[PDB]
Amino acid sequence: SFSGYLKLTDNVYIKNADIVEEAKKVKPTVVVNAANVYLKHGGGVAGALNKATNNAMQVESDDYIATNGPLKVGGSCVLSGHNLAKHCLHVVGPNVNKGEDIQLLKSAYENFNQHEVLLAPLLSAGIFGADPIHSLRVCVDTVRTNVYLAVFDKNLYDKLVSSFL
Ligand SMILES: O=C(O)Cn1cc(Br)cn1
Repeated sequence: SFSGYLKLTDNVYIKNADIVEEAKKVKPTVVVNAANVYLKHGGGVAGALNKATNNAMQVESDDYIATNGPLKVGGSCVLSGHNLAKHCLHVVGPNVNKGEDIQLLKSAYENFNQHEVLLAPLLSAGIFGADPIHSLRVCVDTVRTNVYLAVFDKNLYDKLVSSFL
């Protein structure tokens, strides 16, 4: 069970935490990965979660891509959570650094509604280049299931809490 989270709404919770460390502690049913369409877990949250699985997430993801092809921006797939969670929900938020449509962020968060409870990062934040304040707004206005957000950066966490409407 999740501890130390600030409650933002009926169903959205937030904590300044490293999502890999949080996943190892909680062992949630679902950990969300900040995936790209190719499931190439190189950096940000994806690189960190993959390294914590000793690259097993990448090996499983390469088999998934070989069979199914790439995901869509805004889409997701459920794969194993390995040593971190029961499942990993790989969600592709739009990457502003690839010129992707920020309007797809709501579609990306809709994937969370297929899971009653999730440990997640803010979609499209960090190396995906979107405004994290707007990502949190889309999260609370889209996700209806119980989402526990892990914000890696303390300054960003404090700014997200202090500016939350
Ligand atoms: O804090 C987050 O979860 C997203 N992020 C912002 C920076 Br700076 C580094 N990562």
